This record gives sequence, C-alpha cells and structure tokens, in this order.
Amino acid sequence: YNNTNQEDLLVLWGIHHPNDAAEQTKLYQNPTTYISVGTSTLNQRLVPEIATRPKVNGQSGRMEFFWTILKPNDAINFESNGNFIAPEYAYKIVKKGDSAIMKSELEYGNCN
Amino acid sequence: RDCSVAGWLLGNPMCDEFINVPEWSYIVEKASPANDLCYPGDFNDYEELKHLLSRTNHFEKIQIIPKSSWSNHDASSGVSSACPYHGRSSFFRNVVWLIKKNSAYPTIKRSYNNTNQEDLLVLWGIHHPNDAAEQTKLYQNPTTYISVGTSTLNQRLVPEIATRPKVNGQSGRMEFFWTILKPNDAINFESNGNFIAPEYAYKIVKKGDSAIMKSELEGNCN
Amino acid sequence: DIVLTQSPGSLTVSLGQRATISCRASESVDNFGKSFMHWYQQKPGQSPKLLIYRASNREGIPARFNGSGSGTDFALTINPVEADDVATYFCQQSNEDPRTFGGGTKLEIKRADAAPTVSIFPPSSEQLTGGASVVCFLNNFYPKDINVKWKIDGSEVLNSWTDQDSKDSTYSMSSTLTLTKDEYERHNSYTCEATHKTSTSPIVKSFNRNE
Amino acid sequence: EVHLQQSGPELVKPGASVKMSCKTSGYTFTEYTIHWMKQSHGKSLEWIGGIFPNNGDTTYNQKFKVRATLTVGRSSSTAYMDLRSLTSEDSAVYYCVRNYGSSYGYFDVWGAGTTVTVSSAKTTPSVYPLAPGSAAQTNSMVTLGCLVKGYFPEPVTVTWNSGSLSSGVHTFPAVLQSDLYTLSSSVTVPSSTWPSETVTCNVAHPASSTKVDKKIVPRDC
Ligand SMILES: *[C@@H]1O[C@H](CO)[C@@H](O[C@@H]2O[C@H](CO)[C@@H](O[C@H]3O[C@H](CO)[C@@H](O)[C@H](O)[C@@H]3O)[C@H](O)[C@H]2NC(C)=O)[C@H](O)[C@H]1NC(C)=O
Ligand SMILES: *[C@@H]1O[C@H](CO)[C@@H](O[C@@H]2O[C@H](CO)[C@@H](O)[C@H](O)[C@H]2NC(C)=O)[C@H](O)[C@H]1NC(C)=O
Repeated sequence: YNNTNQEDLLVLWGIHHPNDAAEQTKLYQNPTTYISVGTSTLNQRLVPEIATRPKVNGQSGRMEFFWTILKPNDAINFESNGNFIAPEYAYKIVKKGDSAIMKSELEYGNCN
Repeated sequence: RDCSVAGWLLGNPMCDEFINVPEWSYIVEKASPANDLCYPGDFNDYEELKHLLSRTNHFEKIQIIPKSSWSNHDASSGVSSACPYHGRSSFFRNVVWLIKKNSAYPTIKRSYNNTNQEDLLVLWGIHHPNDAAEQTKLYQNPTTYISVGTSTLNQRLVPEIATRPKVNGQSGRMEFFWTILKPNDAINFESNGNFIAPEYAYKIVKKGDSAIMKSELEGNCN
Repeated sequence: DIVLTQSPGSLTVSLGQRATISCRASESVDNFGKSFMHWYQQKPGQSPKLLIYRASNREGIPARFNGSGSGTDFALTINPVEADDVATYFCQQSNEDPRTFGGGTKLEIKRADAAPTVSIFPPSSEQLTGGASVVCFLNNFYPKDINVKWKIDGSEVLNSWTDQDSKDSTYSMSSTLTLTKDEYERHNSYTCEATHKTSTSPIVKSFNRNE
Repeated sequence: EVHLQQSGPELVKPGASVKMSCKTSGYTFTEYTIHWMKQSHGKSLEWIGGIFPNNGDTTYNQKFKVRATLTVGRSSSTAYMDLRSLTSEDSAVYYCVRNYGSSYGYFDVWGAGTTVTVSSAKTTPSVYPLAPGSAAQTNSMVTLGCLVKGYFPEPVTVTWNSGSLSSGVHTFPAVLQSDLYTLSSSVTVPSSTWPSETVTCNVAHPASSTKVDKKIVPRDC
C-alpha cells in the first residue's frame, strides 16, 4: 500500500502465535511461516513463536500487534505465508496538536 | 559538513575528507546531512554510538582486516551505484561487501585480537537482499548467518529477505552493528554469506568531554 | 622570535633501535596548559609531512613516533626505527608569531656494509661527434663514505650521491669525467678505482679506448 | 579528498616578479585560512603569510611583508601569491598550505611545492645511453644507464620503459657543471633480460618543451 494522502498514516497489523504445530496446520496450511513488512524506514520479519500458554479468555494462543507510521509518499509492503493478521483499516493523522490521555474513572458532563 | 556520523565512520565515499581526521574538541553535524548511509539500511544503537563519540576526542583509524586477505571471496565487486565515488559505483570504505567467487562462498572464519592498549571500535554489517534470487547471485549459499563473538558480545544474525521500496535505487537493505573491543579481548566473525566485513576499525585514543553539536554553520577563529 | 634549536644535527641510528631527537625553545612554548610544538617529517625529495601536533598527539601516523616534552624542551622519539624513516625531522612552534621552525635533524639508518656495484661507461658516439664523457656509477652501498679515483693510462670530475634509499638504506653515486674529443683521443685506458671499507683492496673497472 | 594543486616550476630574471597559484579542491575554500611557506633548498622552513578566502583578510611575516602579496579568487577556489623584485635569495621552493584553525593552528594539508629559479640564464638537455664495457659483465645482474647533460633550468623527469620499470632504478640529483645541470640514471635488470629486453630511457624537460627517448644498444664490438 502506497500512502497517497498528504498526512502521516497509522497502520496496524498482527501476527498469530498458535498453541501447537497442529493448530498451526489447521489454520494456515503451511508449517513454517513468516511475516515481512517493508517501508522506507521499517524492516521486519516476524516468525510465529508456537508455545503452550495458559488460557486467557478461553484462548491459549496469542496475538502480537505492531504499528508504524507511513509517511505521505512512502509505501508499506506485506509479504506473508501464514499467521498474518492483516490491516483492513488504517488511520490518517489529520490534526496534530497538544492533547493528552487523561486517566480518569469519570464520564462526560455536557459542560464546558 | 554534509556528512553524518554514520557516513563518516562507515566511510561513505562522498565523505573522503574524513579518512584520517585529527584530534577534535567538539563535533559539528548538520540537522539532516545528505551523505548518510549511501546504500539504504539501519545503524543499530546508533544514538548510543553518537553518545560514545561525544565522550571522545580522538580516533586513530587502523586496518583490522586487510581487503587483500580475501583470497577466496570477491572483495572488489561489493560495489553499488547507490554509493558513487567519482561517478563510478563504489561502497563504504572501512567495511567490505564480500561477494561469492567462482560461484562459491566458502565459510569465513576471521578473528581479531585487540593488542592495543585502547578500547577499539569495530563496525560490521549484514546484507538483506530482495529475493532468494539476489541471495543466490551474490552469495552462492541460500541460507546464511553471521555470528560475532566477544568476551561480552554474542550474536548470530540471519538476513531477512523481503521486497522493500527502492531507496537510492536499491531495494535491499544493509544493517550495521558495532561493539567495543576491550584491550586484550578478541572478536570472532564466522559467516557463510551476506557479511559486510570490517576492514578498518577505530582506536579510541583520547576520551574526554566533548559533544555533537547540531548546527548548520561552518570561522578560523578561537 | 622564539628561536627553536634542534639537537643533534645529524643522527645515525641502527635499524630496529631508538632515534631520539631533541628540541629546545628560547622561551616557553607552553601556555593554556598545552605545549604548542609540532613535529614534521621530510622524507627526501618531497614536501614535509605532519607527524605530531601540540607536542604529544599523533596525526595515519604509526605508533613508533613518540611525541614528548613540555615547556622549553621536547623530544621526538622514533622507536623502533624502520627503513622508511630516512628523513629530516623538524619541530616548529605555534605559541607565538612569527612561526618559527627548528634547524631540522637528518636521520640515517645503520645497516649491513654493502659493496659498491661499480660499472664504467665510455662516451657516446653521438656526443663525440666534440666532447668525451666517461661515466662511472657506484650503486647500492653502505657506509656513505666512498672514494672514487680516476686513472688515465696509469696516471691519476663531477660526483653526485643519492640520498639514503628509503627502501634498502643504501647510497648510490655517479662520477662523470668530461674531456674534449682531442684531449680524449690522446690516451687509451680509462680506469675507476673505488676504495671502500668493504673491500680492503680497491674495486676497479676500466675500459680501453680502441677495441 | 583535500588536494591542493599548485603552479608549475618557474624561472625569473632577477628584479622581475612571479605569481604562483594554488588551486583548492575537496573542502570548503571559505572555512580555512590558506598560507605560504618558503623553504631555502634543503635547509629550513619559513612562514610567509596567510589569507582567509571568505573575506580576504591577510596576515604576513615581518620578513615578507614587502615582497609578498597573498590574494584569493573565490569563484576560482584559488589562492595566489606574488613575489615582487626577486633576488637569488628567493630562489627556493614555495608551498601552498592549508592551516586548520586560526592564529593558533596547525598546517594539516601541504601542497606539492612550486619551485622558483632566479637566474638571468637562458632556457637550455642532451641524452646519452650507457651500455657496459664490451668485455666485462657484472655477474647475476647487469647495470644500465642514461646520462642527461647540459640543461637549464631544473627539473627533468627520467623514466624507464615509459615507466613500467620502477624497480632497480636510481635517478641521481642534478649537479652544476659550467652553469648547466647534469644528471644520470641507473636501471638494474637481471643479466638474462638484456640485451633481449627493450630498455628505453624516457627523459622530459618541460621548460624547453622537450621529450626524448634513448634505447640502450649493447657495445658494438
Ligand atoms: C508512491 O506513489 C507516488 C505517486 O504514484 C510515487 O511518486 C511518484 O514517483 C515518480 C518516480 O518514481 C515521479 O516521476 C516524475 O515526477 C515529476 C513529475 O511531476 C518529475 O520530477 C519527473 O519527470 C519524474 O520522473 C512521480 O511524479 C511521483 N508522483 C507523485 C504523485 O508524487 C512514489 O515514489 C510511490 N512510493 C513508493 C515508496 O512506492
Ligand atoms: C589476545 O592476545 C594476547 C597476547 O597474544 C593474549 O594474552 C596472553 O594470554 C596468556 C594466557 O592465555 C598469558 O599467559 C600471556 O602472557 C598473554 N600475552 C600478552 C602479550 O599479554 C589474550 O588472552 C588474547 N585474547 C583472546 C581473547 O584470544
């Protein structure tokens, strides 16, 4: 994907880490897999790390997510033969400004 | 001037002014120097390396592995149009892009024992090709590794083949590494391909308080 | 003016040993806590070369060069001495204009006594068509001192030595003998007796006019 | 690279004036002061002056204040020196040199050297081959020669086989004979190679636009 916009673009993707070689086979046919992502600045090749882990929300596999910023005339290259959690939607950074992530337990008040 | 610290230390051919620089007080680097990594890629822990520099006043360059000693590999074709010298395709000067010879890339085992009294800064690299084809064309062997060994250092790098956008015409990538070799320690390289070998390393002669000043200026004053 | 005086003027040191050249400044060359002395190397037949700045730090210069000193006197120490070290060495101060240099010190390498490879030559025919020139080379020898004699028919000149060769540490010598055609054609045997410490008896090479 | 290319060797009638040039290349002309050094033939180095390109400020030695004049051509990336009304005194070599930083700086990059000869004499060589005696042979190795006589002014370049032979070669320094220079060269090859091998002597004298070749022919006897 070639970012044709005028803004930086935030792209998210992921890799799936299965429980065993069996689950590996059931989901993606191929037994040894990789995910390579390429950018002007980014270069990575992820290999899924199969292990047996405790169940969290019923699942014992794990998903690992990654992100990068794709500059305005740059392109991102995915190549994978399995365990790939693919981007469908990305985020255009439209307005950069001074903001914050406030940790609070409260909710809106309709005030100003 | 228009060189970056990487460009200087790796020996970008467009950075010949600094082949043998004298002791310095401080270092001046532009914000966004043009002459960085002529062949695209990364310099690992680069910032940590600039920091080490800023605590340093004098590098004496020394030949650690002679280019001439590569009898069974090609140390002459490791050259690219991304790294032009005097209009002719070239490459980083302190580091050697070893290529297969007679359709063979024998396993390399070179070792260097720092006999000096100083810490020594050694740089090397790995080449990440575009496809299995390019892999084969340059180094005969299809699956390769580079292992480096030191009293403290232990790594084994495997080239990560992928198709990447062209940067300066090149779509492959080179990844550079460094370590400090202590005065009676030795560094052990073993590789069967994709190895970008050190030829020259840097003796840390004078450590002192210095700095890398980011400035765009260039005055004969004191 | 800060008069710089180097000592000794000429130094001959054995191969693989230590050369120790001194410098002495009339007044100090030493403020800001650093010494503003510099050493320069002039290998024969070419421009000077920078060895040491501010008296102690090396500029691509091998460690064999030890810059040392402070204040009024300093010292360039070459150790171990190699073959390609034949040169004249200069110290120069920058502490205070006008920039002043030392006299300079010429370094010579002591090596194995070699014998002169003599070879005598008759004048060219092209030259003779009015002057005669008997040339006689004495190449690759040591020690420096040699003694050429010319003999014309038993009865007894421009000489020229090269600098000690940077590569083998041996001198060479030319020894031309110029005459006019007529002055020349009035004799027969032309000889060239070189007397070295190598041979206890004179090395000779001669040629006869008509052959 | 930091190369400094300077002017070619020159000859001046006593009382006249010279203007040797030094062309800068490989760095930013305007960041460093350029200087000139005079070396009285094989003796001592003297500082002449300095000039900073970017604004043309000059700094002279007492000795040369009068006779010398540093100038700079910024577009040309070139430094010039001019010596006015010369004497035998000024016959020596002049180095165009880049000094690093300011008043308290070291000269890091030295140029080749423009060598000036001050004499009223006219521009004038003659080359003679040196084949060994007809009945004498130096054992394992044969010494061969070339003789350059009666030329002015310095210098001349002597090569063997257009330069491909660079081994056993000695080119001796010139000497003054009846107010002309004279020098000799000695190539040394293995006895088997000669006379089979083409041994040619290539001599060049720029000052007269002369280039001569002489082949060593064995003693016709
Ligand atoms: C991502 O998409 C970009 C647009 O499709 C692309 O940029 C394009 O790059 C080409 C060369 O590869 C330029 O070609 C010509 O550009 C101008 C004409 O306006 C002139 O200077 C020359 O004639 C030149 O040859 C395109 O103009 C340029 N297009 C745009 C709209 O900017 C990127 O390079 C793509 N990036 C990656 C990383 O693949
Ligand atoms: C690097 O080289 C030196 C010298 O060749 C090694 O130091 C020697 O170590 C032994 C014991 O292994 C001592 O008994 C010697 O006297 C040492 N020699 C000197 C000159 O110091 C050193 O250990 C080598 N390092 C590696 C990592 O191989």
